Amino acid sequence: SPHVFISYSWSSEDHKEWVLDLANKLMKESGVEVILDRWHGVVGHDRFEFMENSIKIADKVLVICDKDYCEKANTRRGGVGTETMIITPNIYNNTKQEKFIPISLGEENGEYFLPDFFKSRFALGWNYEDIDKSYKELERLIWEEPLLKPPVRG
Repeated sequence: SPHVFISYSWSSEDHKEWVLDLANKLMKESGVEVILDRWHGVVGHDRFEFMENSIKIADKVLVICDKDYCEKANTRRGGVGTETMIITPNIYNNTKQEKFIPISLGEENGEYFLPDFFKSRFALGWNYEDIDKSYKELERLIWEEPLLKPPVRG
């Protein structure tokens, strides 16, 4: 089954719970395996290593783009360290684009919360007023295999 890593920031307790609820839902309803830091008991200073490794082994990587994740992804106040849990330009660049499914939680200035360095400007814009529709589309994107195109009819 698809193995799905969830990259997110611990912005607040409510946000952690939303991500946890999503992880559970995906495994319960969508038949995928989810790689989640809390289920692995990841130590703070192993977060970068967990992130790097999990992206490598995942089929799909959900990037939970709330304002916090985006602003930290854009700024990098520390200069990237062992505790870093937010995707970096270097990690993004070295990963096939097709792995990432950015989910924008809200928007600003008429645009999705997406880190500056994400090359495609696409994201699943989460619709809090139609969760079923948003979740259905997330599920579709997870099971899609864009690396695979049917060949030419001869």
